[PDB]
Amino acid sequence: VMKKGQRLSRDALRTQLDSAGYRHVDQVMEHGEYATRGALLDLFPMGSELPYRLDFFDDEIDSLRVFDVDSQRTLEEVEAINLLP
Amino acid sequence: MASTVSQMVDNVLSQPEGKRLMLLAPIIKERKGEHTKTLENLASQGYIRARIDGEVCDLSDPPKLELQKKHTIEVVVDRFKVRLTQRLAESFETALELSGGTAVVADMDDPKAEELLFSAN
Repeated sequence: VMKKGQRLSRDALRTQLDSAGYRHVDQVMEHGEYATRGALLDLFPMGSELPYRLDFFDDEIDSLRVFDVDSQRTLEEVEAINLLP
Repeated sequence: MASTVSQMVDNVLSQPEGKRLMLLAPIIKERKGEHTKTLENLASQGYIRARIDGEVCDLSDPPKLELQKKHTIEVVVDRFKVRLTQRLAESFETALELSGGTAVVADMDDPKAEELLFSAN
């Protein structure tokens, strides 16, 4: 589970999702994918209706925003998002 | 001086401890137009923040640029504290891909302070 203003390791997450079976892509489209652009990590949790875009300031999560897969554009902010092992 | 990405990452980080810097991709520089197309294209690439005439902006709801005014637009690729590496060398690679091979780092706290310009060549 992930919250706004929660500190954490960028590289720890990435190898973690790899092992959890998530795919690293250029552009997040469907379930079980993640993408990286600088400060940003796009993530589509398995089972979640809506994908999430996390803004990293250094090691802290500045914002968790929902985004639409087709436009690739940021919708409203959320305070937290969960994750399935 | 036309550095490697390793060399760029090294001039940043050679910077005063705990100073907050932003890494930027120059998109368009000092050019008249409304730039509705790049501003739209940047949003579609997935980026969120941009620096537009020296203001930081949400790319989901950009400011409207005057047709007949000179504008300059940069993406904010990354925001970091100066302690890593690794993660920065990526972030630079990414910035270098948004412009054609340039990158700019700027003090987040003091906008009148000098900026670092890197060029991948």
